[PDB]
Amino acid sequence: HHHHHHAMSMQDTLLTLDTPAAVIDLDRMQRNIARMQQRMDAQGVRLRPHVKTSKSVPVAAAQRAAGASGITVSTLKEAEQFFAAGTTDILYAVSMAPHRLPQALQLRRRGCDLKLIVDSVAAAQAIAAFGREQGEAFEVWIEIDTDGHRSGVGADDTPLLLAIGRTLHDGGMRLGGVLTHAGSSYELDTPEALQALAERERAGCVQAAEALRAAGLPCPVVSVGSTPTALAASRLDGVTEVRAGVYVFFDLVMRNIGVCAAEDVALSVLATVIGHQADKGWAIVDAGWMAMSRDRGTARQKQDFGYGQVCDLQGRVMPGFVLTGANQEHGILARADGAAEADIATRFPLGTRLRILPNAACATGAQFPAYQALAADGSVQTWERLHGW
Amino acid sequence: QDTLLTLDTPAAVIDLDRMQRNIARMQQRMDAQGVRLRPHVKTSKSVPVAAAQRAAGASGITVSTLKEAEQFFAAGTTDILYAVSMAPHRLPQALQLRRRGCDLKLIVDSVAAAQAIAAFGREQGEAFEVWIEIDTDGHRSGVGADDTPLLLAIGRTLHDGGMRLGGVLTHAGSSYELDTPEALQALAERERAGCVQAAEALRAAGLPCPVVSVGSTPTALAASRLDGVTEVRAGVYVFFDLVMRNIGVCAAEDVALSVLATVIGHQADKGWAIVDAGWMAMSRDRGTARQKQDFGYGQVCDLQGRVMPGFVLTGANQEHGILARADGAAEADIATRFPLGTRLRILPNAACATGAQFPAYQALAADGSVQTWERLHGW
Ligand SMILES: Cc1ncc(COP(=O)(O)O)c(CN/C(=C/C(=O)O)C(=O)O)c1O
Ligand SMILES: Cc1ncc(COP(=O)(O)O)c(CN/C(=C/C(=O)O)C(=O)O)c1O
Ligand SMILES: [Mg+2]
Ligand SMILES: [Mg+2]
Repeated sequence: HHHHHHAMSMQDTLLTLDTPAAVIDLDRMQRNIARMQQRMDAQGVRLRPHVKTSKSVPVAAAQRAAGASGITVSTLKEAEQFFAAGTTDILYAVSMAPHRLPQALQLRRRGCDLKLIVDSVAAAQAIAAFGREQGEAFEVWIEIDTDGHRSGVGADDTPLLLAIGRTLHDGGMRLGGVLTHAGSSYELDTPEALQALAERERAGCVQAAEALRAAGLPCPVVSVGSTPTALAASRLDGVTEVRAGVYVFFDLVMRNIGVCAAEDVALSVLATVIGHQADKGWAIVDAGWMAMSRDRGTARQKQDFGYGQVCDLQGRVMPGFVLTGANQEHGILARADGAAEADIATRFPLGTRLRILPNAACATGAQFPAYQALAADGSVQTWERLHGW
Repeated sequence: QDTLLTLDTPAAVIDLDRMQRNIARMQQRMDAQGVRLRPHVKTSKSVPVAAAQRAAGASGITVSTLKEAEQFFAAGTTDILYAVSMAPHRLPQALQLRRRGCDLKLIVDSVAAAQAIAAFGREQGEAFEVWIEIDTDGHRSGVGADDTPLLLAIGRTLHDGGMRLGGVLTHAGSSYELDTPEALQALAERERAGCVQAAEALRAAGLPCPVVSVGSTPTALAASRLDGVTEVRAGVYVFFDLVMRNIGVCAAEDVALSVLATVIGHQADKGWAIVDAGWMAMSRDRGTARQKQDFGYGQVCDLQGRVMPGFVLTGANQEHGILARADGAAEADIATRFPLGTRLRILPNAACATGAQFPAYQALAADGSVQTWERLHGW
């Protein structure tokens, strides 16, 4: 009975945690993980979750347990951490910098099946020359620009695709596939527009693969995805896998895009009321921008939630109250409509605990060394996440 | 030897010569005004940075969380002010720090918070030192500077309750919306006057008020006189940033923190170079968007730290920054100018926000070598 009694006495709840804290509602997180995996299963495509949203081993474990194939990472620090934790199938989906090639080699030499990406002849030449010198056939995929968002070779630029694909293949590297990310989906907010963009993302990445194969080059993987297009695509013909990451928790930007509801948002920041300015209808809380992040993605969408939507301790939205302003360690809670709440101190007494839903789950999560994973019984567990590079 | 060529990117670099000029400039100004400097370490949360501020003549520190108080106390600093309205639930943590020998000061601006402190202090045998926060410009927390009944009620709660009423403090954070010397000077005066008014009102009621503490970096640098003030608190000046440059209290050349980044590709048609410093390196802070010159996600400099006016990060995703012309034109042959692998340094909008994105700084010495200086993350 010794381990039992001591663990009981040490176990935290939302009442005993210090604030601010990043809380994962595990039941909502599981519903999000199931929804995404079922959709991809229905599409006959693999899901390669992007772990940059959580950078947390237990979160990724839940995604793998539900049926995910491999992971996408946004840094080699993430590749190192998840490989040490037993994940071998890892796509580093940021244009490869030559100077990181020794670290990518060492990961592959230790047993990580690490894939790199490029979008230029010079980056393909760098990888191929280093692979030849070191006796390593790196696997490299070619990044495609399908919507004008950010990096990538134009889907209709056959001459640059062929030049890159030949540099890799002739150079003795394994040209493993093409990938694209239609991040312009963040600017949309109707199901029509999202469905059309998901079709353009699919069409364009398949087009780039078909041009490489028509030149005799291998291109066995075709990888697409953002959360909104993964949820909106009607068809995924020619795609082998979809990458999505922010869905694991969702957030108010996703809610405004329309691919979830506020009640699907699994990450919230637990905060305490530390003061008021009664005549302005303000409550002051200890979640400022250092807890929420400076992300204000909702400011240009159909509903601006300031630095976040206020929920009660049970996680239920309290409509009309948001964090209207934030300094480093102080957040300013007030009415979204700009009215001065009368009696704000009785509506939100000193020491009251609240939960704030984030604009951007990827940005808020990065502010914390760890999440507190909240089980149905009200107990929490600390789930570390990675910071830095 | 680690240097700017050997570091992985992105990396948060402190130019030590620049930092030391900023340290000397602030201390020299506080000395000229006859007041103590109590630096706000929330900007760096790094033991060696605060050590350099103390070596130049700083008296004590200000912290924004009790985690920073734990860190700095474990490093030997005992005169610590936790300048965020005290939450009663953190009283056991504050008590344990005091009993351990940290001369930890708390602040409040309500009768209820003062009552919670004093009742806990009496129960536990601890005369907590508490200062009353004064609102001198409508920015954030604090007792209205003309709100005497509230001020006295709080002061009597503390002092009659057996606690040590140690002082008043204010932070005129609205200084951040100004961008002229006259407006900064007038705000610095309003800040000084209202904090002094509150001290005099406590003293006139027979209550102790030995400390009068004001400050933000812009008001600390703009104040023409500080009669009646015992100390100034400032933090972001240790590195400066582009928000400060636009407020007008420094030049871009004075900014001591930059983010070293590598060019990892281009979009030739748009004249973009893509770098590996996205918003996870720079933070999402866009404080310059509301100022007279918008710097996007940061001002580009070359690897030597020379500012390159006209190139900024016009956009940023999590791990990708988009460098492009500030004038919105598509730089012709951007890849010929910034080939793959080229390293650049990006000045931040807000040094406090950018620095929090990194587990550590790289302290760059005169010979080009760097030393890693860890900093704190979380609570
Ligand atoms: C290359 C790549 N693949 C997949 C994702 C996942 O998309 P979601 O975040 O799940 O929509 C990403 C994410 N990129 C990204 C998105 C954003 O907030 O705009 C970012 O910030 O980099 C990705 O890059
Ligand atoms: C209570 C208090 N005292 C001093 C400072 C230091 O001011 P600088 O950051 O050096 O100008 C602060 C800082 N507060 C702050 C300022 C900002 O608006 O960027 C913040 O975010 O909280 C402070 O709070
Ligand atoms: Mg994102
Ligand atoms: Mg600041």
